Amino acid sequence: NDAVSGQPSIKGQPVLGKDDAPVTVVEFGDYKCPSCKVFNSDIFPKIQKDFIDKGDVKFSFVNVMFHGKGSRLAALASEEVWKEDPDSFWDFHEKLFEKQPDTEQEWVTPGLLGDLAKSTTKIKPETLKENLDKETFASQVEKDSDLNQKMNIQATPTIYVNDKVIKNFADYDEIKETIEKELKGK
Ligand SMILES: [Ca+2]
Repeated sequence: NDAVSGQPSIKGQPVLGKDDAPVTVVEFGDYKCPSCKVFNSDIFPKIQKDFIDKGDVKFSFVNVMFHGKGSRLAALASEEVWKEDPDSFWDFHEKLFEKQPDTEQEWVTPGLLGDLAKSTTKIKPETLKENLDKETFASQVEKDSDLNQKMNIQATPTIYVNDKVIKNFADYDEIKETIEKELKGK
């Protein structure tokens, strides 16, 4: 019972990279997941430099709600930023991962998410916090959950390179070789 092979739709999802990029890399991730924190800091920047910057890869992130209330809070904030200030999205996204502590207990609060909105985006802290309380963007989180279920996501992060499921998100050799093989095929 593993993640399913196939190309996940990135329609309506956050995207980084050129429209015409031949390879689509999708991360199914959770802002509270410590392995997603590692992916963010250690692996993603290499995909950026090696492929996204040169137009070979377009990258997308889909929310997965594996760590309870705080995962949902963070996802709702993330969805609002993508809608209201997409040019700032990836700055907010990276800084939220950077804020994840190496401790077990809950850490995600409206206050915390407001502060990030303030430092990285055009969006007003009180606006974001109002929408979190109202769960204004709930439909987007449910959309992501539907997609997660469709793809049978088991653990975060799960990385797709076109229709190929990466076995180890932390193995840059696997990711790089798989990107390169998909590029060749295109
Ligand atoms: Ca989404």
